[PDB]
Amino acid sequence: NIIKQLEQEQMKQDVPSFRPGDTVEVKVWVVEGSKKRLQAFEGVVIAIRNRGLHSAFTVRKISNGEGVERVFQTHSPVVDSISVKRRGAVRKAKLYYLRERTGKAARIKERLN
Amino acid sequence: MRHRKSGRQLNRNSSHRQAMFRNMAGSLVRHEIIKTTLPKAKELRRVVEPLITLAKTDSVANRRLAFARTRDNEIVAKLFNELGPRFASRAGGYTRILKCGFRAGDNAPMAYIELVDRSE
Amino acid sequence: QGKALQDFVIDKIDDLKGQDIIALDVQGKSSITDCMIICTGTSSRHVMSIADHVVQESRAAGLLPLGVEGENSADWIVVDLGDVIVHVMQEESRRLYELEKL
Amino acid sequence: MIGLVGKKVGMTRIFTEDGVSIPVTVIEVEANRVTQVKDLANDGYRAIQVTTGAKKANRVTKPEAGHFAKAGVEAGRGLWEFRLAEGEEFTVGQSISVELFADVKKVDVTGTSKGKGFAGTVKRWNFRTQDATHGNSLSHRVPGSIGQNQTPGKVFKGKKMAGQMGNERVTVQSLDVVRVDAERNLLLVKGAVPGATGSDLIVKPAVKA
Amino acid sequence: DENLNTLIDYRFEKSFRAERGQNGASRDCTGKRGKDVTIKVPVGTRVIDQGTGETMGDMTKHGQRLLVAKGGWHGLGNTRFKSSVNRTPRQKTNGTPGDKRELLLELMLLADVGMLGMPNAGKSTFIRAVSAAKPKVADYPFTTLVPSLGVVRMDNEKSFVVADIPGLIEGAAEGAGLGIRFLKHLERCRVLLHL
Amino acid sequence: MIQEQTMLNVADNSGARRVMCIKVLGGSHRRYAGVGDIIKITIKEAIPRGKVKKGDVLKAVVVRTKKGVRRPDGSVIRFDGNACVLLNNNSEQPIGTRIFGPVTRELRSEKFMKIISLAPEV
RNA sequence: GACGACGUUGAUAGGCCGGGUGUGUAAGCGCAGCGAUGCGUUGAGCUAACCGGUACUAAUGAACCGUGAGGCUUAACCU
RNA sequence: GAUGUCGGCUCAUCACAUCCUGGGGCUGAAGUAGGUCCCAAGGGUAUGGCUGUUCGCCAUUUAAAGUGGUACGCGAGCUGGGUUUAGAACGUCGUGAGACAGUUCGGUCCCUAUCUGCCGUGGGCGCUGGAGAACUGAGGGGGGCUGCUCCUAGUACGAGAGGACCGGAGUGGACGCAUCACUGGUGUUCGGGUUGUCAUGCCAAUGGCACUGCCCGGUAGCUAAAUGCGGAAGAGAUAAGU
RNA sequence: AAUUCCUUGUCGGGUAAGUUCCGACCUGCACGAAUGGCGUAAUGAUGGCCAGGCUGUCUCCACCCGAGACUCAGUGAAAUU
RNA sequence: CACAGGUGGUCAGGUAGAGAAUACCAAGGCGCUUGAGAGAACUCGGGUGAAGGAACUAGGCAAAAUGGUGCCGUAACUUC
Ligand SMILES: Nc1nc2c(ncn2[C@@H]2O[C@H](COP(=O)(O)OP(=O)(O)NP(=O)(O)O)[C@@H](O)[C@H]2O)c(=O)[nH]1
Ligand SMILES: [Mg+2]
Ligand SMILES: [Mg+2]
Ligand SMILES: [Mg+2]
Ligand SMILES: [Mg+2]
Ligand SMILES: [Mg+2]
Repeated sequence: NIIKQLEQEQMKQDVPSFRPGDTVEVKVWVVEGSKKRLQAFEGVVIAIRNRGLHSAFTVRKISNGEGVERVFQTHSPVVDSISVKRRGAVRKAKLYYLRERTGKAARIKERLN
Repeated sequence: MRHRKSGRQLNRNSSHRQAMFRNMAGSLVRHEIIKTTLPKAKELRRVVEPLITLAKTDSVANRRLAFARTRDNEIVAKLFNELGPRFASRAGGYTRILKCGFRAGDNAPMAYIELVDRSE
Repeated sequence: QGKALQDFVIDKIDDLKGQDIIALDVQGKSSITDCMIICTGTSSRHVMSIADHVVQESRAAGLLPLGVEGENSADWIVVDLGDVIVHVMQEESRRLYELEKL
Repeated sequence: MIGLVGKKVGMTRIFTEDGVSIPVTVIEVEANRVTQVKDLANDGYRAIQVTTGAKKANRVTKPEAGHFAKAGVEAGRGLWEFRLAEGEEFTVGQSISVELFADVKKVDVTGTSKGKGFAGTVKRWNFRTQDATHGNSLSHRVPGSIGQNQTPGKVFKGKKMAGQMGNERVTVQSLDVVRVDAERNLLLVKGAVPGATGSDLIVKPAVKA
Repeated sequence: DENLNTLIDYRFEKSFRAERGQNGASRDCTGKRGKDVTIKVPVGTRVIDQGTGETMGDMTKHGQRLLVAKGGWHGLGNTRFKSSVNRTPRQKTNGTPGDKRELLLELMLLADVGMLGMPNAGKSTFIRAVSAAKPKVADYPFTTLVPSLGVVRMDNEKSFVVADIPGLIEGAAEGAGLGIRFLKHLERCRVLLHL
Repeated sequence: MIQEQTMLNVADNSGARRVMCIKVLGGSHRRYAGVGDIIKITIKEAIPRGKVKKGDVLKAVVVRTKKGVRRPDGSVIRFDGNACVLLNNNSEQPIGTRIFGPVTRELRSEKFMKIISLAPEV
């Protein structure tokens, strides 16, 4: 009750709804101490922990032949814009099995909707 | 160490607990009055009362779901037909516990548990 | 400061006789800076003198460097001026580390 | 100066303008009312007795009812004493608000930590578990040796073994306060405070630098 | 070490001690060996022993290590002398003694510019004009008794070391004064300035 | 984390392929190495024509960690594989001429700009 | 053991409602396909211990223990 | 008349003849860094390879990897590698049975705590009418570690190399306390997938068993590898010393 | 060396680091040819060493599921003294 | 001892399985002569575990891991 007052008053009301397994662009604010510039991060989301203000989602990228996993906070001010190009078709909330199988053999399908 | 944890063990594993409650839940609704120990009766309410609430609405899906518990068609048959209308106008508290002392064999806390009206 | 530190650093390095001054306008290829300057050092003592000169003038200018690396060894020393990284290195280090890739 | 006494409602993060997340503890403080003020002439030391919250009339017995009625204050959950700082003065019946913590910027939180019951030597005193293999027999989390041979011939006091752990007064010092709210009666303190949700907490200005 | 260019730290000829080897303890406990003693020496020094002495080695580059005295051998305990002939060995062997050696260090000047002039010439005062070394300068002959160093740093990148040498007289060739021994600190300077 | 007796990959083209973090520097009873740390490694697999050989002992800087890197906003930077950059023993300078793979921003804080400058990623 | 909250003048526990969370498109219906299977109903169904409400159920009128002004002497005041 | 020994693990405690941190004197103490001596026991005082090893050598860190006592601390706390009853073998000795402060392979480690002790938690009574609370504090216990960077300052010193005392600010290692806000682990009481088989008359749909049958996630709680805090500053009297 | 006290003999391999192991030398206290000498494929719940996968063996333990321990009711020992 | 031990022969169903293994069942027989609570330390039998993967230890002890059919392919040595 008392906690929810700070929860509602601090969350962002412009968070898009994205299904697990979709391709998501995340624009984050990076600071060198002097200037603020936007850094892009393209990858497929594999896990979403949507729980109030503490909501978070895990996205995975294959860069330079190496897999990198990064989590984001949906209500933190570090992110700037969340966009989705392709919507995946997987019947699982968690997509942790993508780590083992290689990317060329782990092509996800589209929901066609 | 039981911080905000619910669900008593009754010196049984998960399989025996589920079966014993399932057998006892069907026996209670069949007779409307059974005598069992206080801890067994107190955890039985967390089984039969949700089952009665599910039985408040009659549908093909609910009956099949209700059949998955108590694994007996006759128990499901009595539900949705007898205990449905009686508890339709009641919001919870379908069962009550009546303490009745202790057994002479092992000295255990004894208690009856029954429905609200029992139509008797 | 922008588009002015580019000329400010070149002036400071050329004030202490830097050779073969090159400026790389890495606008988007690198995610840490906006432009880069690479300069040559005649000797080991010259490289340290160039690095100290550019750091000292930056403090008077109003920007504190984030750090330096090539202190003990003068083969290659870097200065972090915020949006600009300036490399001053010896004659040999500019070929072993080929900085035309970015 | 003095502090406040309140109740912890939970923990939550605070997001800053630069994106840094500050995990804070939310403490609700009700307007404390002074029940007694002590003096050198009567008690030999200066303190004020305060109370917080409300308590049911039936539960409140006559002895403390007269205690509350003497000061003109209603019932309260509990009573506490805060020591004064040689020059600050309070009167009987004065309500204590929360805005006085707008300058301390450093608070000390005391409270009864969570009760873990009878804890073993490994859990309580952070001992080292013995090997689980290589022939070990019935001794994995046991304390081991508890003394020397017959020359001491006894076990010294203060020796570390199993016992009741937690459920005792614990003080966390130098906790940064983030925000204070008067109209809502909330206090945001950076870090984690002892005790569980809903427990009574005593907050005081920091004594160290 | 490249950094050192003088032997001022060894003009008092301290006695350098390598610690006594740990005595063999009972119950087959082998004593620890004493830690090595390293003496910091400049580059180009000559190593000479007193009594049938020879040049053991010449310093060449930084980090070069030279052995001067090897430590004594350990004393074997009674575990090492049991056999069928004697089964309860009471014999003990003393450790071999360390090497007591006298060392002479000869160093030549490492300066780049050497000066040679008469005592009336301003050799010492020229160091003051080119550097900040503050040697003794006065209006009398033979003011300086030992060679002194000086570094001329007009730019950070480039510098050179210049040394002033005590003056010499007409009769200095055969001797009877300071001799010609202070010209030994030469032949290493690239140029020999003459005043 | 990164502790002693850990197989480690290489993020540079020095010549090694698989090394062993076998001692972590920083202080007494040092248990783990973070993302920016100085560690002692031994070469376990290297190219015969590379700048380093088999069995050499030298210093390395962590670049990527399996566990991740904690950002000041509760964000982790996970990776698939543990990599390091080889350094000279006496002077902590990179031996390789290139960096292969992404590098975290945390090296910027600890004044490791050699790796950050010539790394074609973060 | 003990400590804490409540006992009808009550939200103490259970149940119920709403919400959240987790899993993932329930059963049934019809269509496509010989079939496996997919599709619309549908981010549906279910959801433990978590949050906010609600006396529906259980916390009975009671009875037990615990008293009736609290010793002597001296000192400072009150009659 | 008996497992009782060495080593290792767990747990420590005490002394100072002090390894580091602290305060100094002399110096053949320019500085940094060292040599010797005095006071000082508050805290801290390494990971691996070899061997059973204590000890050692080696590799690499740290400020250091201190010296000893405590039945060479601790086996009714653990281990049984060393040695070692009964087996066997090699070398040597003896004609032989056999033996060897010679070596090698294998070879049962029991105890439900009566008392003192210690760690926690209660009942009775007392404190002089009874009862409910809140405190002062006689006393006791816990903690006290320190690396690196920057400014001072490339200043004092120093020909240069090198490089200060005092003071201030950050950032780490180990230890302790607290918490679950984030990241995770667990989560056999939640959901789903799937194999074999049986049952619910049969199809569909479920349930039982097969380690929770095997797996995928995961609520709360607990928890660390996760994040907050702490070691003080100051005051009084002092040791060596001035 | 199942045999060597000196011994962790000397050199090399393996390891960042090897009193163990393997390969060469023989200074065999105290090998030696049916109380058999050397080699030997296969075999061995045989002794010693190394490598790959694998893992709570460990860094460093945490949680969970059951059986005791704990409380109540019934029956009711033992060593020792 | 109403004892987790030992004791020869015969009968030998269904499903899946090569099988008298193994898993669930048929006929048949049982729930093992102390129960009821709560889910402390600790002990025993198990499940899972971030990062590392023998760094533990006398020793990979114990655990963990592999495990089937078909096809391809398979080294030194050798008594072939
Ligand atoms: N005006 C002037 N006087 C000079 C100059 N050079 C030297 N002098 C004078 O002449 C004196 C010569 O003494 P000095 O220079 O010390 O001689 P030195 O170099 O020490 N030689 P030595 O070591 O053999 O005695 C100087 O002390 C100074 O009084 C110069 O350039 N100008
Ligand atoms: Mg300047
Ligand atoms: Mg420098
Ligand atoms: Mg002169
Ligand atoms: Mg300098
Ligand atoms: Mg410096």
